[PDB]
Amino acid sequence: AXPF
Amino acid sequence: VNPTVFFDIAVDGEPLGRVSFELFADKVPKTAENFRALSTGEKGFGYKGSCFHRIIPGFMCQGGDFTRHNGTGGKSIYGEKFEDENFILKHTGPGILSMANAGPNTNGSQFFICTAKTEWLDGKHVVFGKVKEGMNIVEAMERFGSRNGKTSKKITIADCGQLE
Repeated sequence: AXPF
Repeated sequence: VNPTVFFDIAVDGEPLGRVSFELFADKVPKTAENFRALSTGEKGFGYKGSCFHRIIPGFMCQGGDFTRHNGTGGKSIYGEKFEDENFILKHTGPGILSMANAGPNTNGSQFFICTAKTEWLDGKHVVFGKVKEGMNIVEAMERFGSRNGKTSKKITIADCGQLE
């Protein structure tokens, strides 16, 4: 998810 | 035919310049139209006035959360989310425009501009456009980010719309  | 939209960037109020993108409506029509429409503000809401909430030097600049402004909000012109159209286009280098998401089929309004080649994201994030002009403005934006993405200054989309 994210990206972080 | 492929649209070209633009963002006039401003750091804490002062213009930095205009960034324009080409949206590959010929390969990801639903995703491209979502971004085009959010850029013109035709559905009644969009990117104008929004900020880049996550900037990470040598990786990407993320924005599009015009609701929570923290990466928790945003919504598409279809509903809060829409499925991953396709993964035809890959993250080939700087300038690639791609969809940020909370996992598969959770596309909303959040996007990220790549400043590096992020191949580890292929098949997980839908690529739908690329910087046409203004790559230097995006690199300048990196100077206001941090290892984790927290921004140094309020980087906003002063104005936006469609050029072609």
